[PDB]
Amino acid sequence: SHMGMVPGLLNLGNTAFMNSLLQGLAACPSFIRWLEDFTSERETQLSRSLMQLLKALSSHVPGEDDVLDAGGLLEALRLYRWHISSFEEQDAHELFHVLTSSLEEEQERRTRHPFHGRLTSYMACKRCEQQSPVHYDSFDSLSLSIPSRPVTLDQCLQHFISSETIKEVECENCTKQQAGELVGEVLESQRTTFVKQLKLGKLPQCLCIHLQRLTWSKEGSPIKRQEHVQFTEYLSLDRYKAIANGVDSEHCSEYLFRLTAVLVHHGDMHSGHFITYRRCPAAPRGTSPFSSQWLWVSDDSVRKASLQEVLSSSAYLLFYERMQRP
Amino acid sequence: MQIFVRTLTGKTITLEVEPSDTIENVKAKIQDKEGIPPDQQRLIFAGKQLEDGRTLSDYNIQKESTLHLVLRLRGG
Amino acid sequence: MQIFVKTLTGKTITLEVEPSDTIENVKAKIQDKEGIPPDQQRLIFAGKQLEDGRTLSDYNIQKESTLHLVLR
Ligand SMILES: [Zn+2]
Repeated sequence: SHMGMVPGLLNLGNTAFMNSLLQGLAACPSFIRWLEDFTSERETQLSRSLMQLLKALSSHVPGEDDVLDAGGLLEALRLYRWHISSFEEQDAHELFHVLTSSLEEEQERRTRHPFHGRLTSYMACKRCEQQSPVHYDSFDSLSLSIPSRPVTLDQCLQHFISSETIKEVECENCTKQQAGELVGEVLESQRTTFVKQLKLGKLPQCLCIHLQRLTWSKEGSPIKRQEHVQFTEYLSLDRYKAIANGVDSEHCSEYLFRLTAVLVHHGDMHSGHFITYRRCPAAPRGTSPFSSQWLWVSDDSVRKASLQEVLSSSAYLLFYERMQRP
Repeated sequence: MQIFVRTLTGKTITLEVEPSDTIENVKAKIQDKEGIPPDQQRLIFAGKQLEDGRTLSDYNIQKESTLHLVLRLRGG
Repeated sequence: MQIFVKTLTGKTITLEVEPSDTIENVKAKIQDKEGIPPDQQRLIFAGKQLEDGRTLSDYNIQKESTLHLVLR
């Protein structure tokens, strides 16, 4: 039995990347609610099978099955959306983007899914101080590079939104304020120094933070960052706050998030395992909309875990729910 | 036309492209600047991961668009 | 220390081990937890078949390393 807990998931052939992600998504009740609304035949197998699994993985009352078979979802993926081989290891983050995009594609075939946010992208030429049109880009996750004394999530966020200077950037303005040269006459296209900066625009109800543990060495080889990145149960994003997705559009603690799951990669740059720390399903009569109890889940194996253990882990994907506005 | 790629250190580089360029082409240009083999690159634009065989034009990727470069960390 | 053993038949096992533990010891622990006889067990790490007389440290098997169990 799994009395105070949740079902595990069969590993269907190196599919820890799917099981860990499912356990994480199951701890995001807003995403589940969205999918429920959404799911209310091959073309919709992905969303239906995902819905069935998340529902079975988010039930306060224990279900009939200790371990679930995610075969309908894997099948829908491999056959219809993401043509991966049967026994190859994959990146849970890459699966995450496959799912959000596939679900949005089922949708446009209506509110956006709750992981969806927007970044603001500002840039200006240092030579003429002309500001470029603002880009408002969708995001489904924030992929943070880890800076190089311990590293904190806040330092990663800060690095993400910090301004930078970029050289040899085309500026049409400075190109036209340029005198031509008598050679015929040639007008050299002016490339200048720009300041650029990303800021958090619209914040999602469900937040997926992706810590980039896989990078590239100076010697030209992949390397995995193993070091702890210090993160907290509660994350305030107030600090980190036209063209939209490429299309010209129109434009005319408050942001407090509570951690609900931590997906962890165990292994090196080439392979390994994924496990998930997650909250227990919400109870009907809790004093909070969330359970204070945590679980550790490795495919079929489920156990209780302490928040200490959670916070001390090597986070790869972090999942949060936005807490109701003040 | 010029677009931006946010690299693995969070530093943003420029790329010189055509709307007709394929994602494979773009990945080749990124390899030219960063030394990362195209088959190890994942490119994301406006939260969508770009796929080989499509063009920038297919994705409405315009001048000064920002692509995000991430690698693929496997676990099974 | 903890390591993982992925099987091909849908269970992923957790093991409590020491770097000094031999492969024979690990197979013994797998037998104790899953009832699988050591003579049926084949362990794989980084595409390498582990041999009984050796230890985990010999193969550079670290905390939370993943082994694959395949049966003959
Ligand atoms: Zn200028």
